[PDB]
Amino acid sequence: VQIVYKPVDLSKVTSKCGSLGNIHHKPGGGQVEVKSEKLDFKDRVQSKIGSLDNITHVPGGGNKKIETHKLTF
Amino acid sequence: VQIVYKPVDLSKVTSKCGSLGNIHHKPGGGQVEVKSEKLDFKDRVQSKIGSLDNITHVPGGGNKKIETHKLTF
Amino acid sequence: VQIVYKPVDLSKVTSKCGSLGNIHHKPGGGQVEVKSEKLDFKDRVQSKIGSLDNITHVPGGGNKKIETHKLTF
Amino acid sequence: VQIVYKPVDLSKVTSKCGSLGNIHHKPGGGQVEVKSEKLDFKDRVQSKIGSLDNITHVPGGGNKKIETHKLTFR
Amino acid sequence: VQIVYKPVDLSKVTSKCGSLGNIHHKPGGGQVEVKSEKLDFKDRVQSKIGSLDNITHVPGGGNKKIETHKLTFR
Amino acid sequence: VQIVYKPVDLSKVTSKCGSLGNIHHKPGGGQVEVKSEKLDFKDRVQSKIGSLDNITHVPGGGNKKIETHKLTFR
Amino acid sequence: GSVQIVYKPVDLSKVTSKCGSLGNIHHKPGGGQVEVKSEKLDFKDRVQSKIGSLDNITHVPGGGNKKIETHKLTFR
Amino acid sequence: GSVQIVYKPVDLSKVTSKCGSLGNIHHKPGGGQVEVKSEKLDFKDRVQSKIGSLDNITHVPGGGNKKIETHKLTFR
Amino acid sequence: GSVQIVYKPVDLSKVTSKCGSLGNIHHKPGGGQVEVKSEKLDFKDRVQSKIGSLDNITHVPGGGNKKIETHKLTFR
Repeated sequence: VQIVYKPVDLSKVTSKCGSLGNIHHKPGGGQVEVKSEKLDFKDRVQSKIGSLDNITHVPGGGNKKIETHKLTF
Repeated sequence: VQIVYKPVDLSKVTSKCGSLGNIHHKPGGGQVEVKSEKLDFKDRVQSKIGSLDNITHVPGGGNKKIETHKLTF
Repeated sequence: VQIVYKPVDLSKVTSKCGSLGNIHHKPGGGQVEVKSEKLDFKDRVQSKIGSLDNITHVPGGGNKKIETHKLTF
Repeated sequence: VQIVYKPVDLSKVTSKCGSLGNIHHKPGGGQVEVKSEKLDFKDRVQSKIGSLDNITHVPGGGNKKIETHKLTFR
Repeated sequence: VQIVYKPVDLSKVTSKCGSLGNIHHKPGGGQVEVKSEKLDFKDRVQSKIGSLDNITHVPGGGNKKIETHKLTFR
Repeated sequence: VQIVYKPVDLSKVTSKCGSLGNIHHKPGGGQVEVKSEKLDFKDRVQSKIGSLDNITHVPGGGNKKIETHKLTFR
Repeated sequence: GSVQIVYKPVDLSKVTSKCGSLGNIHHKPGGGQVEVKSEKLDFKDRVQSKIGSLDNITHVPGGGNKKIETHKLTFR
Repeated sequence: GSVQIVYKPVDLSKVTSKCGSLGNIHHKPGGGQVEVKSEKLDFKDRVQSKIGSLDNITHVPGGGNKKIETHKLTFR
Repeated sequence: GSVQIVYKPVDLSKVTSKCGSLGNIHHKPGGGQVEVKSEKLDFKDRVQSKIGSLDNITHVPGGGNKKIETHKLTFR
């Protein structure tokens, strides 16, 4: 009687996520012109004038690997 | 009696989520103009004037693989 | 009677997430102009004028690896 | 037996190439006004405003004279 | 037997290449005004404003004379 | 037997290349004004304003004279 | 041939006013209000301009008579 | 040939005013208000400009009479 | 040939004002207000300008009479 138990694992488990490997080449500009006599912002206002913005959230992207190996004679 | 438990795993489990490998070449430009006497924003207002915005959310993109190798003789 | 138990594991578990390997080549510029006589921002106001922004949040991206190995005669 | 080998060359072989003998009198005596505002150029720009330009390239104009005066007696 | 080998070359072989003998009299006597504002350029800019420019290239203009006078007797 | 070998070469092989004998009289006597404001350049700029420029390149203009006068007797 | 010009205008004219009185004159306009907007002005050659002006004038000459004479002779 | 010009205008003219009185004159305009807005002004050749001017004038000459004479001879 | 010009304008003209009295003149304009607004100016050749001027003038000459004479002779 003999038992040979040799599972081989060469796997990869991966998460590539968010903003990866992108090229942003000479973005933006021209002219942006806001003109008034009053600007009035007064509850939960968000304003973007001529800005460039890059924003990334990754709440996810997590990995799990679980293995249970058992040998009972 | 000979038992040769030899499973082999070369698999790959991958996740690719969000903005990956993109090219943004000379984005934007021209002339943007907002001319007034009064600008009035007063409740949960979101305003974008001539701005460039890149925004990525990845709440998902998660990866999980589970395995069991029990041998009972 | 003999038992050979030699599981081989060369696997890898990875999380590449957030802002990785991106190229931002000469962003911004042009002319941004914001002219008034009165500017009035007064409750939870967020204002971006001609600014460049890169912002990354990674609440996720975590890994878990578990192996429970058991041999019983 | 008498031989008088006496050729004569009085020729002129001449080359005249490019901008030769021109008279330019008061060129560009005018008035030039450019009044541009609020422009975006997204690619290569070449501009000439009120400029005077004279270019001469002469890759040619080459000159060659070849001659042989061989005399063989007997 | 008498031989008189008496050839003559009085030639002129000449090259006149490029900008030769020109008169430029008061060029660019004018008025040039450029009044640009609020511009964006994203790639290469070449500009000449009111400039006067004279360029001569002569990669050519080369000159050759070759000649052979061999006399073989008997 | 009498042999007279008296060739005569008074020729001239000449090269006149580039900017020669030109007259420039009061060039650029004008008025140039540039009143730029608020410019953005994101790449290479070359600019000439009211400048006078004279350039002469002569990679050529070369001259060669080759000759042989061999007399062979018997 | 011979050219002869005699230019000999003669003038004995009189411009005349008699007045017994000027008075009790009341220039009392209400308050004028003027508002003007234009972004850019660009004036090339011989432009003469009034923009947004407000004028009150009270002109009360005792005479105010005008005599205007123009005499031109042009020869070539 | 011979060119002869006699330019001999003659003038005995009189501009005359009698007035018995000027007075009791009341220039009382209400308060004027002017507003003008622009960005860029550019003036080149022979430009004459008035922008946003406010004028109150009270002109009361005892005479105020005008005689204007222009005499021109041009020859070529 | 001979060119002869006799330029001989003659003038005996008289400008005359009699006024019995000047008086009791009241220039009482209300408060003027002016606001001109701009960002850039350019001026080059023969430009003349007034911007945002406020003027009150009271002119009360006993005469105020004007006699104006222009004489031009031009030869080529």
